[PDB]
Parts: sequence; C-alpha cells; structure tokens
Amino acid sequence: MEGCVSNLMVCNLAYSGKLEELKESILADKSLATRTDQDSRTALHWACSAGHTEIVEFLLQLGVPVNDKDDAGWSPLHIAASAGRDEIVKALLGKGAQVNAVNQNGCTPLHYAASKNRHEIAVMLLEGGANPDAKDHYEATAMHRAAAKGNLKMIHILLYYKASTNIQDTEGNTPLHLACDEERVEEAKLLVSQGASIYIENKEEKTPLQVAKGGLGLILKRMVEG
Amino acid sequence: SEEVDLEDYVARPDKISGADINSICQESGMLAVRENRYIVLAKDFEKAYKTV
Amino acid sequence: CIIFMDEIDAIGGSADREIQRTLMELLNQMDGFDTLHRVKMIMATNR
Repeated sequence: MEGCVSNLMVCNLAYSGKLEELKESILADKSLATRTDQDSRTALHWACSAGHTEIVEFLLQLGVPVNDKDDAGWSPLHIAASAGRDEIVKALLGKGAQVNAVNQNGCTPLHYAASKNRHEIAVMLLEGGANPDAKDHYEATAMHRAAAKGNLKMIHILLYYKASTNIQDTEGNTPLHLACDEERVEEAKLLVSQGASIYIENKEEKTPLQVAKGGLGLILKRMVEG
Repeated sequence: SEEVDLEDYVARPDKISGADINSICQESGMLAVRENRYIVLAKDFEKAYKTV
Repeated sequence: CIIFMDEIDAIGGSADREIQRTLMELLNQMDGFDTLHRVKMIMATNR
C-alpha cells in the first residue's frame, strides 16, 4: 500500500511539493526544518527528491546545512544526482556543497550520476573540483558502473577529465573486464585504444581476452599491438 | 524505495555470496511485517544479510 | 486465555547467539498475525 513516507509533517509536505503550506510552516516555526525523523532526514532531502527548485532555493536561502547526513550517511547531493535534476545540483554546488561526502558504502555522487546516465550532472560535479579517481569502500570508481550499464558517452565525458583507467577493484576486475562482460565492442576498443593495460589479472587469474567471447579479446589484442 | 541502494547490494554479495536470495528477501518481508515501517529500506535488507 | 508468567527476569538476560535467536522467535511470534483482544498475558519479575 501507499501513504506517508515519513512521520514528520514538513517532510511529507516537502515530498508533496506544497510551497505555500511549507512556507507557512516555516514562518510559523523556524525549528521545524531542524527536526529529524526516524529516517534521520530533513525536509531538504525530500524536497531535493521531489525535484522542486523553489523550495530548495528557499531552504538554501535560509542557510540550512548541506552537510547533514542520515543513519545511512546519504547526502542531499546523492539524492539530487539520483533524481536526475540539474537545477538541484546547480543549487547545491552553488552553495558550496562538498563533493567528497561519502555514504554508507562510500560511493561518491559521481557513481549515481553515471548510474542514472546523467551527463550534465556528472560534468557539473566534476567541474567543482571533484576527484574521478576517488574510490569507495568497495574500491570501485564510477567507470565500473558506467561500463556495466553500457554508456559510451558517460565514459567519454569521464575521459574528458583524463580520469585514470588503471584503478583496480578489490575483486581484481578492471572496468575493461566489465566492458567485456557487457559485450560492448565500441567501449572495449575505445578503452584499449586509450592505453588501458590488459596485463592486469584478477583474483581468478583471468586475462581480459578470456573474459570476452566471440574472439573479441583477439581484436582487442590487435588494437593493443596495433 | 529511493533510499534503497542497489550498488552496495550488487557489490558486497559479489564478495560474499549466499544461497536463496529470494528467501532472504522474504525474511526481510518478515522484518517488514512488524508494522514498524511502511516502506522497506536498506536497513531490513542489511539486517537480513548479517543475520543469515 | 490468560497467561501467567512468574520470574521472567531469568530468561530476560554461540551461547548468546541462540538466546538472541530465541528472542527473535518471540518477536516473530508476538508481532505475527494473531488476535490479542481476547487473550491476556501477565508477567511477574524481580528487578
């Protein structure tokens, strides 16, 4: 069934996208925005989730801390990146929000930006001085998910910032291995032509040539020697 | 749910892999049948993972 | 039904793991599907 996503009134009002009642609530009491629910979130998070620009601009005008995190450590920037809204990202980054903030699994907003396949959000986030070589608790970059979801333009704009392809996962699987697992010819040939090392072995001791099927590793090696 | 992340759950089980995933999900349903929370979140999933 | 439980402070305290498991079973049973509007429970203890 459906219903209220939270016990707090201001959070449900922020999720419903009611501007006048929320503004009235703030004008009535200024401590309502500082309250916390069982999910340890504020109205700002649900507002960024709703995708309303006016509300979050008003809140950020009030000076509400963007560094506030929940029990799972989710930042408003992660929710904004997951929502696929450009204006919210413009507001948050415009207020000086930290791009180095990490959640429970330590995944940077760039990961969720490449997950929802949002080019503008990723570009704007990486423009703020973010590090594309940053690793999570699982020691994996956004290039992994980008190659896993089969996004050429994402990897391309990630390579516009000259991000290193030499990052090794704790499992031992390089983004090239994920590119071969996704059976993407263009992505594989591109990454290989960009100087990606195929000599990196995983815990399974499996070369990227053995990962791909149909003689794809053959033409990959052809691109290496060529 | 939007709070639920598929990244950590596509990551950690790749390291440590158990059996009967759907059964574990049903156990999480038994955790969510306690009427403490309307929408199931990553907490119930992680708990169901660490318990069994 | 009327339930009378005396001295429940003893059970209220892999050795601890099975105890926690039994507690989880109690939670599963009490929070499961049943009608409590009729059956009554009484608990006696010390501290």
